[PDB]
Amino acid sequence: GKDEVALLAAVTLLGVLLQAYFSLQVISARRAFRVSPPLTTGPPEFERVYRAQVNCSEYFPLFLATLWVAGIFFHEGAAALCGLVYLFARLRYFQGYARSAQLRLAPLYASARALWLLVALAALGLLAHFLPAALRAALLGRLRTL
Amino acid sequence: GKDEVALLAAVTLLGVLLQAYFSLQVISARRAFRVSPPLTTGPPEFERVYRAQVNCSEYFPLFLATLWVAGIFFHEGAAALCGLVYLFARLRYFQGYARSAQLRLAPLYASARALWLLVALAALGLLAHFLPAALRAALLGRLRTL
Amino acid sequence: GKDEVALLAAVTLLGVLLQAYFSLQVISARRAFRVSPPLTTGPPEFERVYRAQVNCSEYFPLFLATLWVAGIFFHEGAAALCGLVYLFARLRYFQGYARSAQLRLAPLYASARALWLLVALAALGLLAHFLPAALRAALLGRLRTL
Ligand SMILES: CCCCCCCCCCCCO[C@@H]1O[C@H](CO)[C@@H](O[C@H]2O[C@H](CO)[C@@H](O)[C@H](O)[C@H]2O)[C@H](O)[C@H]1O
Ligand SMILES: CCCCCCCCCCCCO[C@@H]1O[C@H](CO)[C@@H](O[C@H]2O[C@H](CO)[C@@H](O)[C@H](O)[C@H]2O)[C@H](O)[C@H]1O
Ligand SMILES: CCCCCCCCCCCCO[C@@H]1O[C@H](CO)[C@@H](O[C@H]2O[C@H](CO)[C@@H](O)[C@H](O)[C@H]2O)[C@H](O)[C@H]1O
Ligand SMILES: O=C1CCCC2(CCN(c3cnc4ccccc4n3)CC2)N1Cc1ccccc1
Ligand SMILES: O=C1CCCC2(CCN(c3cnc4ccccc4n3)CC2)N1Cc1ccccc1
Ligand SMILES: O=C1CCCC2(CCN(c3cnc4ccccc4n3)CC2)N1Cc1ccccc1
Ligand SMILES: N[C@@H](CCC(=O)N[C@@H](CS)C(=O)NCC(=O)O)C(=O)O
Ligand SMILES: N[C@@H](CCC(=O)N[C@@H](CS)C(=O)NCC(=O)O)C(=O)O
Ligand SMILES: N[C@@H](CCC(=O)N[C@@H](CS)C(=O)NCC(=O)O)C(=O)O
Ligand SMILES: CCCCCC/C=C\CCCCCCCC(=O)O
Ligand SMILES: CCCCCC/C=C\CCCCCCCC(=O)O
Ligand SMILES: CCCCCC/C=C\CCCCCCCC(=O)O
Repeated sequence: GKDEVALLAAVTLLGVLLQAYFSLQVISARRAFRVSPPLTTGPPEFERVYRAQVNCSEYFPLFLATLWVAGIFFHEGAAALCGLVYLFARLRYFQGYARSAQLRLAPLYASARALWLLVALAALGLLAHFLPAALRAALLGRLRTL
Repeated sequence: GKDEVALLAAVTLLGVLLQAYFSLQVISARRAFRVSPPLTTGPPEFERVYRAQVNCSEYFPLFLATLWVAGIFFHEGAAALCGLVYLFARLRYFQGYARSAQLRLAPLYASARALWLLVALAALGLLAHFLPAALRAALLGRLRTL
Repeated sequence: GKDEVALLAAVTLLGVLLQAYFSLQVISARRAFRVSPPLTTGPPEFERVYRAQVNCSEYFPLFLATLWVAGIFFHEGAAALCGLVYLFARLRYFQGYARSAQLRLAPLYASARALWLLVALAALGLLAHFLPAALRAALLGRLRTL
């Protein structure tokens, strides 16, 4: 039973490791521009790397929630593949943003498409687990029991 | 077995969609006040919408964790209903905060009550799954085995 | 079956309560230095408590994801104990940071060690659930079927 969700757990763990990488880059930028904590404002190069990390952290629970709903209710393999596509787009988004605000846009749109696809698979999976039972009950004249 | 958690998954998915709506409002505010990334400070109207979104994102994993613990250990329906009450209070909090800092207070207190209730249901459910076994073992003189 | 994950759910709930405590300290600091919302910049004492809370929130979903992957795939007790060690190190990190930026360092390194250990247990558990099957299939000449 655990192996039915092992792929989702592996993709989740890869997402956690990618967040540690983003945190490591913010530590390297803090030394490079002497922006010591608790300071978050500084040169534009520091601000971009810092904002890229904040964006990736805020979206991490959204990726996690939809990966698990899609993987359990739609299909495990399809959701894990979309999750991988999302993580790789977020790595490119972070790398682009570090160079410039404009270069973050193409990988940001790619990550938005991957997250919207996970949302769509989760919705399709939830409908596949609810609509057939409702349809069966309506045809049998037992919808109120449901 | 999956349908025993389908309601929690649907409420989780609705929470993800509400976060996309909050992100869409911050994008609209960025254009309205020319506060281009990586900038997060700007006019007070921009700052309120931006802070409302940050608050909703930071609390999203807390809502998610308690919704799932309460839904699995207490009762699925009761937790999903509290989760819906929490999400609707957070939408009103965001809308109020966009108009003024004071107008965010009543829906913020409403969202705090809904989150505290989910916490209480999760605690009640965890106690319901641990205390009876401990009581049974104490009455049988087998508490050390437990 | 639920009681096989009840310890992880209890540790998760304790982490949620600790986040409410961190939020309560930021509210007390807002009154102490008249830094009214939506303002996040202010005196250094306010900024440290505020940054300590933001750091704890951003890392909360990372703690949650690894606690659950390690607890399900490695061993429940070992993961719940590491999770407790992580939460206690984060409380000390918050208390140290409130006094000074330097005093946050020792408990921050302690919390990083606890989180890296949860990551290692999750990886060990995922390998324990995948490598034996791959090894069995390679020895039987059926790896392609897998
Ligand atoms: C209350 C709501 C009312 C009911 C609303 C119903 C709306 C129905 C939406 C249209 C159906 C979607 O159409 C369906 O999409 C999925 C995913 O893209 C496809 O699925 C295929 O591609 C996806 C892409 O990732 C793979 O993960 C999946 O394993 C594969 O089988 C189906 O082959 C297609 O039939
Ligand atoms: C180590 C700890 C020591 C032991 C501590 C024990 C403390 C016990 C707390 C008091 C018991 C709570 O009392 C109990 O509350 C719940 C929820 O409000 C009620 O439950 C009712 O209302 C809730 C409200 O959402 C619904 O979700 C639920 O389906 C319904 O049955 C029970 O009808 C009531 O009996
Ligand atoms: C594709 C990857 C290729 C394969 C890579 C394989 C790498 C193997 C890593 C070395 C093995 C780790 O070694 C193993 O560590 C764990 C945890 O520290 C120990 O486990 C022990 O201590 C941990 C510490 O928390 C307890 O939670 C656990 O219950 C206890 O049994 C094992 O007694 C030890 O044998
Ligand atoms: O991943 C990203 C990153 C960039 C921002 C965003 C794309 C543009 N945004 C839009 C666009 N059209 C919308 C239509 C209806 C409702 C809201 C809408 N939001 C805001 C969210 N997403 C998609 C997303 C985010 C969170 C959860 C689910 C999906
Ligand atoms: O939802 C909200 C939004 C507004 C802030 C807050 C309400 C006031 N806060 C308080 C009040 N009394 C307390 C008593 C003991 C310990 C801490 C306390 N914290 C801080 C948390 N919550 C409740 C919450 C938050 C996170 C997890 C669980 C619940
Ligand atoms: O908990 C903390 C808090 C302090 C920052 C940090 C420790 C230093 N950081 C490092 C150090 N060496 C690295 C080697 C390879 C890849 C990245 C690396 N990151 C950045 C993450 N962690 C560990 C962590 C964070 C998120 C997920 C998992 C683990
Ligand atoms: N740099 C990473 C790692 C987090 C971290 O180690 N933060 C510590 C050390 S810089 C801290 O308390 N920082 C306070 C702050 O970020 O203001 C991140 O931003 O997520
Ligand atoms: N506006 C939403 C969506 C996130 C988003 O699209 N952010 C992009 C485009 S504005 C970004 O990298 N922003 C950098 C920043 O927020 O400083 C939010 O704040 O969560
Ligand atoms: N102080 C806690 C609790 C969150 C909270 O209650 N925030 C409200 C009341 S101060 C809010 O909308 N704040 C806006 C802001 O933080 O700028 C935290 O920072 O997480
Ligand atoms: C191909 C999709 C068509 C769905 C067919 C549904 C059939 C009848 C809908 C009537 C609902 C009102 C009857 C209520 C009585 C009851 O079902 O308990
Ligand atoms: C109605 C609640 C009352 C609970 C009754 C508990 C009974 C006895 C508690 C004594 C505990 C010490 C005995 C240890 C020996 C053992 O149980 O293994
Ligand atoms: C102790 C670890 C040693 C592992 C032994 C693995 C044995 C043989 C590896 C050869 C793989 C190529 C054969 C492909 C044919 C097939 O398995 O379907």
